[PDB]
Amino acid sequence: TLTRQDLNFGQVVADVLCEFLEVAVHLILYVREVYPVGIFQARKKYNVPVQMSCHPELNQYIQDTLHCVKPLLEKNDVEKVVVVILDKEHRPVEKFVFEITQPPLLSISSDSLLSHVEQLLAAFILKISVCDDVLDHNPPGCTFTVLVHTREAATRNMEKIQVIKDFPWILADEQDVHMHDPRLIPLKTMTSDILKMQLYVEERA
Amino acid sequence: DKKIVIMPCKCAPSRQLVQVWLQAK
Repeated sequence: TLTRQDLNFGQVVADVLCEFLEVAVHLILYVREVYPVGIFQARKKYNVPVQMSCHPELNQYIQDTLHCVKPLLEKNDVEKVVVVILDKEHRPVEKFVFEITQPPLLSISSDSLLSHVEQLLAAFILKISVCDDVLDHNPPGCTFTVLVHTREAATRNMEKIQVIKDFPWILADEQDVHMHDPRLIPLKTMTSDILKMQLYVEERA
Repeated sequence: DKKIVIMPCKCAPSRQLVQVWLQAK
């Protein structure tokens, strides 16, 4: 029987997902104009166009964040990775939700992620590249952050600050976690043998 | 039954920081 642990203990899927999330985050930041367009250069990934920042500290921040996400994926401790767009008052305006499920057993009847990784992931990238045509216009001056929704059961005897790979993370507060009954915009869903992933956007109502 | 949701304590570089870098060349 083929199991998730058979693919290098979850490291393959964690490495593929962090590669993907880096590119997807960059593209979100471009199309939503979180940063000036001049920092992004055109590249290819998954044989499709992508737009990637050349700003060193932005780049390193995104890599550092994903460095912390990688072990959480390897231990199967991630339900969602969310790119949260915050307005100038620091309130969430929009959320790009990457909903990730890694079952312990491979799904038999589903497409092979590893034989078809470019085509499968490209689909998500192409949707992001044109999403501005289905979303509302963000107010000026938005910023972003990244929320990781884990599988760990919460337990009220808990320290807000959690250090991962020497970077301090925090339990996310009401100011970010809460959107007032948002509108859900589906972008893309995939079910493959190893990985189920859904991308959708939450927009403030 | 709630799960732990976490975010970085530190912000990404601000838009203005990046604007200064770009304009500088």
